Amino acid sequence: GSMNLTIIGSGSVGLVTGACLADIGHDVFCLDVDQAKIDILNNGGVPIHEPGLKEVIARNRSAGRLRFSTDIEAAVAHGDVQFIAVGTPDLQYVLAAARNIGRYMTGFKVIVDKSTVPVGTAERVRAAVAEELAKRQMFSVVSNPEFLKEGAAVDDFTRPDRIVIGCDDDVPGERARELMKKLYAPFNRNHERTLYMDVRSAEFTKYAANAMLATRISFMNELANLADRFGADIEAVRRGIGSDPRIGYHFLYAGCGYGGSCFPKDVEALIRTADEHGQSLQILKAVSSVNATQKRVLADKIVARFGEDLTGRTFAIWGLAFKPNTDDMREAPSRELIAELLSRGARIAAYDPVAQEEARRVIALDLADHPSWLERLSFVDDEAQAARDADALVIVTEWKIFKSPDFVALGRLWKTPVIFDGRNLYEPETMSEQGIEYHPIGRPGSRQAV
Amino acid sequence: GSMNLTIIGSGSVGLVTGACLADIGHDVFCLDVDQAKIDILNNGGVPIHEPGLKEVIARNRSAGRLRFSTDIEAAVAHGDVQFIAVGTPPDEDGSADLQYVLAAARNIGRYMTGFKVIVDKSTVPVGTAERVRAAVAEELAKRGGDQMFSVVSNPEFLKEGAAVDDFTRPDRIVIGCDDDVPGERARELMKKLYAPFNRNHERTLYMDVRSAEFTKYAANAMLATRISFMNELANLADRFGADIEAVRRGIGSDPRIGYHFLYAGCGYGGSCFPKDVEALIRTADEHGQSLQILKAVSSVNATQKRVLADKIVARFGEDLTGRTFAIWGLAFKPNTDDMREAPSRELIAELLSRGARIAAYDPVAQEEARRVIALDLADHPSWLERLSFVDDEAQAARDADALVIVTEWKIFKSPDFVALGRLWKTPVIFDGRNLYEPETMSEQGIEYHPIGRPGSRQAVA
Ligand SMILES: O=C(O)[C@H]1O[C@H](OP(=O)(O)OP(=O)(O)OC[C@H]2O[C@@H](n3ccc(=O)[nH]c3=O)[C@H](O)[C@@H]2O)[C@H](O)[C@@H](O)[C@@H]1O
Ligand SMILES: O=C(O)[C@H]1O[C@H](OP(=O)(O)OP(=O)(O)OC[C@H]2O[C@@H](n3ccc(=O)[nH]c3=O)[C@H](O)[C@@H]2O)[C@H](O)[C@@H](O)[C@@H]1O
Repeated sequence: GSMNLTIIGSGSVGLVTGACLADIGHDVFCLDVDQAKIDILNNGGVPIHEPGLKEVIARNRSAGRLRFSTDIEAAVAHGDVQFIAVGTPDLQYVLAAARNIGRYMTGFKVIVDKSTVPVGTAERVRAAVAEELAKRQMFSVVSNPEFLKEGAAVDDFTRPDRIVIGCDDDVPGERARELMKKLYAPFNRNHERTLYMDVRSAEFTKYAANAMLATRISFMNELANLADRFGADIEAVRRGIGSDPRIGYHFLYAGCGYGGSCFPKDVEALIRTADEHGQSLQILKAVSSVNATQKRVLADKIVARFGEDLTGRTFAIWGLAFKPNTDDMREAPSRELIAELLSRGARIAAYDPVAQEEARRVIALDLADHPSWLERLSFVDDEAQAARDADALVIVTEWKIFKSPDFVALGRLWKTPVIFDGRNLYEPETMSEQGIEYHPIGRPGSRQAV
Repeated sequence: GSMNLTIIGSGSVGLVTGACLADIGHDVFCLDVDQAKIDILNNGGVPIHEPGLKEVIARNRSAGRLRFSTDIEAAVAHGDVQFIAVGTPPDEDGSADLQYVLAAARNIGRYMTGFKVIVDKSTVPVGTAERVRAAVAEELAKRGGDQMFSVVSNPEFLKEGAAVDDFTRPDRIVIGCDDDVPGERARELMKKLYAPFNRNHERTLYMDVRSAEFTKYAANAMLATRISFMNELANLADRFGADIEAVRRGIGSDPRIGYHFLYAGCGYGGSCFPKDVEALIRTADEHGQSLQILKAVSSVNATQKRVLADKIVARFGEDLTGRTFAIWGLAFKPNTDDMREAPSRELIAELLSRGARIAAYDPVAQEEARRVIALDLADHPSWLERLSFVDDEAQAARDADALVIVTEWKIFKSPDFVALGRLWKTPVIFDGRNLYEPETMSEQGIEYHPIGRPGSRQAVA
């Protein structure tokens, strides 16, 4: 039941896919054009922030089931199944990957689009492979999207909610489908986790899922902003609607918006694809609009409280990464908040358990046209230090360390006991009793807040 | 354990609420202004299409735990807890109309002589309980009264046609109460009242009044959003040859999204989603906020209700004179006679406007569809002359150019295509609810036009 597999692209998705498939007994070749990334992996290091991944990689390297190389030809010759797992920030990489398989392949290949790619990409992949073959075998291209979450990727892969497989129903298609069935059998020994459909529907599914997740978030963010206008508590509302099983409890946390390298990119790509086919996605456009403005809500509340000129003010920032348990700064709400406060003259002292180095890098690039503003941005070693002389503390990313802080320690440090909370971590009444002026998103402030 | 309760407004919400609460041992007085409705209930009839309701009513009348009356003063004197369950239809500007709610409140204030818990069970905008309190307090001040009270929010989450089951086995019970002295007194009374429902699982969510009020709108708005979300994707699926039902399985299998309420089709209707979505939009706009997503959700639903006529016009032409269409399904959803905002009404108007003849079938809603469609098209008598209603699903297809499925009644899920093949002109089906597998339709020689999925080969050809 063991298969020879190649993963093309050893980024987050490709690396966990390859290592975990090796771990169930497949013989896996992980290919990447990035020689440093490959050297690092071959040296025993892991280029990414993923719990449990180092140990999976190590034991499968030792067992002879997992290799890392930049050797394109060797990669093609190895894998009967070729997973395309390159980035999609733009399809040249996906297509270049396809051409290489076509340029070197010798027997039947199943080519698996695992990267998130627009509907119709498998057809373009097929054409690229075909024409290479023309210059000189059969194959079929399958869609098998990834549903991993950054920082939880090993668990997400090893215990998936479902595995979606899009395949043609022609002869090479059914042969590919049988091979994918064999490949994923170890995940299907209890509940059937695999969902088979046609290629285009599988392609569409990945965008639709991320789009729905984003829609839930922006939906609650609009209601949170309304809650702040008419005296309601969005967390009460979240539990009140989540308890309808047709809605469910997850991804309904209002706050300072969504970021990351997935939702913004995928919802924008779907909006673009639709418009290119002559349809305006009204709901998704609203979703994207709402999120862009939601990343300004913390600054809106701060300006309402302190005025437009924040010169002479200092704000402590708790959280920089787009979500907890990652160092990923891509589309992080913290970047918008920091730019806005710096533009208004404030000093910023920022803390994040892991993302400080990457945050300093990308915020400096964000603000390259105003290099002097960076003179007012500092990053500290521990969360309490950020609060020194602060007019207010601003919570952006709900790392666990922020959930139960030492408010007495903070009270000896800050200038005024005011908190703006983009993630709704604390009970407003508790904040009231502690003499803290509390400004959450969509919930009534502490008594001091009004 | 038993408490004396009054329900003000004996429409479906009030009737089901009153009868089911009498059935757990409470002594319930159901008040309504409509003397005919009350006469009918006292003669053992039921004004609504709710399975099981007539039986619960009969049992509790016999037990002396359920009374029906138009006597307002008797109603107020009876109930220590007064549920306001009157209707909240759209006002002219689309906001919730609170005239009946406030009239009920004033009646309580004008007659009450001891502590009252006033329960807003009607769907009412955030802030309504405060207006109810102001109105009750005004009536008490006029009277020189010393009486205290508290207004609680306790929304209803019943589905029409399944109300008894939804009430007796709720997913949750939402109770919004103030935390002042009268408010805590009320909360404890509400806890007592619903105790039987929390015996084994805690089903009640307690929160503040405004959050309870908001919860009801938010829940219906989210359900509507899931539907319009999938309808937009269905229309896109057609453009790049994907299958919306495969996408539904593919995203519904993420438990963060869930499987329910992801059925694309010819749109949502009924007496709740359209009015509640519009009322929330209005409430927000009156507070200076534009709800961009909900406005989009409403806009796509409006256009979705035109999709079936669009497909039919694409297939047969702008002029449908001399064409006949069979309509399967009239009610806004299965298992009800409710015609409010039904997609069938828009479809039928568009087809008649273009000259078509229509033969319509619904297992239950024919009487009501007759009434409202005659109203819809009052300006166009000649259109109504081309509309008929049949008593048999197959008879609708007599001489029909196509069959159009609008409401997924179970009887439609297993058609007798032999019976149909004897009747229709051409085996063409436009399916607003995606009942059948396209491949299966291709095999039976049916030209099948679903929403957001590839059709049969005949449809493609
Ligand atoms: O396409 C992908 O690769 C992945 O994208 C997301 O994963 P990810 O972006 O890592 O993280 P999420 O946990 O979805 O968080 C996304 C953003 O939403 C925010 N969020 C999340 C949930 C919520 O209720 N509210 C909310 O604001 C988070 O703070 C974060 O900024 C999806 O959750 C994965 O299923 C998907 O595979
Ligand atoms: O406010 C209310 O009293 C009730 O409103 C709705 O109940 P209802 O209007 O009876 O009907 P639904 O079953 O929700 O159907 C609404 C519409 O959505 C359509 N729909 C539903 C589900 C779906 O996946 N797709 C879809 O188009 C249905 O055909 C129907 O036209 C809610 O479901 C109840 O929870 C709520 O208590």
